[PDB]
Amino acid sequence: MIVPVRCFSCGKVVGDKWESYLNLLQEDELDEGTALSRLGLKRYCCRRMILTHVDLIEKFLRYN
Amino acid sequence: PRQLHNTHWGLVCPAETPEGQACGLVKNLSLMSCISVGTDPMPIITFLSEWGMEPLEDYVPHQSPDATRVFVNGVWHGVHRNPARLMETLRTLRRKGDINPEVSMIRDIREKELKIFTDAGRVYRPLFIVEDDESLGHKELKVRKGHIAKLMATEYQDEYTWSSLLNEGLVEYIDAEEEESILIAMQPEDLEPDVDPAKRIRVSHHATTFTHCEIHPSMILGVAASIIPFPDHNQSP
Amino acid sequence: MTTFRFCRDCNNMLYPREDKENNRLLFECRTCSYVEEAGSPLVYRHELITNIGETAGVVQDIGSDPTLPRSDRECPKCHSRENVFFQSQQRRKDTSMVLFFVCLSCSHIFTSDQKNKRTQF
Amino acid sequence: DGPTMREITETIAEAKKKVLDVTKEAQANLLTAKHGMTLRESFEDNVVRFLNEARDKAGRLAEVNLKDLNNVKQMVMAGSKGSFINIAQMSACVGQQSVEGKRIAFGFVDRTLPHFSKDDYSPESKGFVENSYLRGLTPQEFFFHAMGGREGLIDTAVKTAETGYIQR
Amino acid sequence: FEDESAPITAEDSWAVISAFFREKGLVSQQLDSFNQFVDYTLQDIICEDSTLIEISFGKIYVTKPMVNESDGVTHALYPQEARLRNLTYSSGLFVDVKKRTYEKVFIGRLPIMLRSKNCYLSEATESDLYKLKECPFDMGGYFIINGSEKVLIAQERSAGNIVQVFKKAAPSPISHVAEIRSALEKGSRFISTLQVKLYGREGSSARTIKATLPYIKQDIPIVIIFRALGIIPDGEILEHICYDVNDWQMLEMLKPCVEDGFVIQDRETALDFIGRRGTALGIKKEKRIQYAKDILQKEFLPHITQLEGFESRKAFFLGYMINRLLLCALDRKDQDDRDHFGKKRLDLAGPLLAQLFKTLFKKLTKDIFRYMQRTVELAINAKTITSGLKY
Amino acid sequence: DNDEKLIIRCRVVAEEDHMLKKIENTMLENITLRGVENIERVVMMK
Amino acid sequence: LEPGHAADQEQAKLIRSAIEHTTLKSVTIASEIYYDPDPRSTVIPEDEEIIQLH
Ligand SMILES: [Zn+2]
Ligand SMILES: [Zn+2]
Ligand SMILES: [Zn+2]
Repeated sequence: MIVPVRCFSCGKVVGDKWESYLNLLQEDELDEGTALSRLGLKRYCCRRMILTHVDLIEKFLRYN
Repeated sequence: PRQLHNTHWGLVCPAETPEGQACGLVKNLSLMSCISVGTDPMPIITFLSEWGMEPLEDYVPHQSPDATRVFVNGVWHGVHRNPARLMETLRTLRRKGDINPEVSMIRDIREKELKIFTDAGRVYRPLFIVEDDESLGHKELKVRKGHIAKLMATEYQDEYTWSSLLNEGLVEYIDAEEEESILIAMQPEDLEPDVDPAKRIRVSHHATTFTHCEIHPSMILGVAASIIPFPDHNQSP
Repeated sequence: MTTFRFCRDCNNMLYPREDKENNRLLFECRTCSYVEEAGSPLVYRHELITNIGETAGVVQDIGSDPTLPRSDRECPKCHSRENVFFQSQQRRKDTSMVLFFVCLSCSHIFTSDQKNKRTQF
Repeated sequence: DGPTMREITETIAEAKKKVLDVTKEAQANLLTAKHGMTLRESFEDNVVRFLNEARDKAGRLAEVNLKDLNNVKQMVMAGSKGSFINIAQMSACVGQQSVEGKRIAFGFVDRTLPHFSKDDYSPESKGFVENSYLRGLTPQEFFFHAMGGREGLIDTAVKTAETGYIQR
Repeated sequence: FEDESAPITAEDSWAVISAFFREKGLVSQQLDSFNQFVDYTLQDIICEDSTLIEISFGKIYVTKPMVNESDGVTHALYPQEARLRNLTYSSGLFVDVKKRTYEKVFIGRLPIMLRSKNCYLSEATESDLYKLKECPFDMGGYFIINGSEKVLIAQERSAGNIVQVFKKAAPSPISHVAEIRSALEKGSRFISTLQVKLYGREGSSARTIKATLPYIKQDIPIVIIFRALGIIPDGEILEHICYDVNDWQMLEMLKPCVEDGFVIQDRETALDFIGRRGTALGIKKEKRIQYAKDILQKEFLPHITQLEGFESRKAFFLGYMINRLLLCALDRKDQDDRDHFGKKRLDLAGPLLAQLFKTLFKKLTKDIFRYMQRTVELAINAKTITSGLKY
Repeated sequence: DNDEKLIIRCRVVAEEDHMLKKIENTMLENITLRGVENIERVVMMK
Repeated sequence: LEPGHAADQEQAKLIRSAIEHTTLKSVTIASEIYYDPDPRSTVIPEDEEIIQLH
């Protein structure tokens, strides 16, 4: 719905990286995997966390 | 009625059916099937006798034995002596829109029949149309790269559309019945005339007469099976 | 190979009759008082093993049928190598899987049947 | 192994040639039936022997080539799960598909799908699947395996219900 | 600059397929069929039985969607609210009636399919969808009836109007039959079955053929049917059946047919033999004769014409069917595949609801002629249609 | 049996081509030549 | 097959043919009805020989 706070599998906080992940892509033009490695998310478990989140809240907040 | 039959190719999914008693009888339309809504036959009829159709009251089989019987929704309305003329025009006319695209026409060349259908409930799909020529040597698909880009410019502006594709004679809709009078290429490269030991074997184009090509084989599936990854690497059940 | 006759005046079918005195075959009608003599003495035939219909469909336009396979066989007539080919169109369980080829310049029909007993088709 | 798959691929190639000569042979009318069995039946019985004898040789091929440490093999070895046919289909070739005891039949007129020409009795036209699951199937193949598949899924509900009533 | 003429490649298929789905989306089958209902089938349902015994209905409008209230009354209804109040996302029907002498106007509620042209949400934009509390992703093609969302499942049936031949198994005395289910887009949907039977198994004694017409309680030799239509001489009869004079095979097949019908040599007679098989002893000949004429003009192959001059067309089609049967008997063609999907039709929303709303507009128009057979002298039950739909 | 063609020729012993063509069907179907009723194919196997 | 005679391919042929049901029909290529009025000679070239044996 919203970034999850930690990697399901390792504990790494990952909830504090979504803003940035998305600024890394749209503002500084990185491909999704150099981006993720910039955030330090270098095991595949945390990668998948960022890489597959879907921000559904964004669509929830359009309702009044 | 429960079995998958060759003729459901591309119109219903070969995989999605519930288990048990419904097995087989409950189906789901392929991602790209549609179903006709019916359209009235009377211009077709009228066109036909503009083009030389002879009416049943004049027919004398003994004096025109070579003739092609012409049926429209299941009525014999008469006979014609050049169906190939007739048929090249009919198709032209449906590939520019003047006969509606969801109409079906078949000629059966050895049966000496030409059957057209304009009723609802027929299920259909689109295919590419493949034409000789060109000029450029072989049989080629009528869409080409420029058509695609007009497609994708439109996509990115979010005007060329689906329908532009039907109007221009590049794609046409085919129902099971007319599928029997065609020959379709599975990938556009079967038209052009050392392998990767890991790739699958495919057995070539032993074909110079395609009239069409599939848009994508992965459209034979339905909604659900379109979510399985690599279902071409799985046992069918 | 019977060939079938009708009344000149009515168009109804004719039936055989023996001319009892002169020992000959007549066709008469059952409606008119028409009669005529018979063309042959064959009045009926029953083929248990039949070929009529092996070559059903060979039509002027056979070659524009895109379904048909094509081969580079040559004809006995044209020395042409543009054929279309099919199997027997009878539709028997008891058919052979021989090929009938259709020369697309001269329209001659020819088989791959090595034991060819057939003149015509 | 790359060598094994080249031997599988030939194994398969050889069977398709044997069917091709049987073909031509029938197509010249030099094939004989034997006694009450039709010509065509005779032909089918022969190409399906050929194609399955392929399938099999191709699989024994795979099975041999794989090592003791092959975990699928270790399961079959022990008994715990998997058989030959499994190795075979996964790794070497899935095989002839069939619906009521026969090759895929001509549901369209004189053909199994409109991507073929008419009168085609070859392997590929009526349902042999050359590929393995690793390699994946083609579209045509795909559809004839599902025809096949389907036949089981019905045959297994009818089985299960016929079976429960007898039992009671 | 890349050639515009260039041939495409496998990647380029997805563009075409995206284009297909931007235009059509995923449930057009649903939408296109409702929309044609709304726009065309409706109205056509009113101008078949428009007049009675005078009164004739004209044009239809269909409202946007709305509700009959509890108190404070009649109101635009959005799909969000119909769901939550257990309402029925419906609009109403209005004809144009005519009194004319010989011895607007509400008529009901039609459940409307979501995203059809008549539902608010087809025109809406994204924003508009959110305001309305409709998820932008919802796709439509279902109705709301009493608050529950309800989908029609396509139904598969055989097509009509198609000739099928069939061999028949071993202890049967017929060996093949050929069969058509004749029927209409305009008239009604009145479904006559013609069957054409070949009597006796493979070498019985005179194998004949005979045809089962409706209300006729014996099977009729086919040559008698051709004379009742007007084709009298063996010669012309066989010609509409065997279109090749050197098929001695087929014609030899037609001989016992000709002996079967040799007793009847002109069309009056033919009428009459059929007429008698349809009437009781007593009925007079000219009434017999016209029975037979009416069966044949109106209930024998009706997909061909149901009106007066149309005999050479039915004779030929009967002939063709017999040609079909014989070709199967003679083992030149296979029995028909009853599993050819091309021969099936699948019925959706449109036509399912036209089975229905024609069936009930024909109660509703017969309730009008009882405002009228019992008037010794704008008074219409509306609901019948509203609640036959929703029910 | 030498004869190169096998031919059977039949006559009856006044309205005479009906009896012929029923006669013909008895011929062809209800005459057992060799064999035992009901046994349609037989195959050897080793 | 009978105890001596069970691995003669040719004695099991015979046995198959004594059993397998056989009608005129399985052996008959065509039938025909001709008007051939004079039972001592014939309209049929080919059966001159046949006739000529009586
Ligand atoms: Zn992690
Ligand atoms: Zn006469
Ligand atoms: Zn030639």
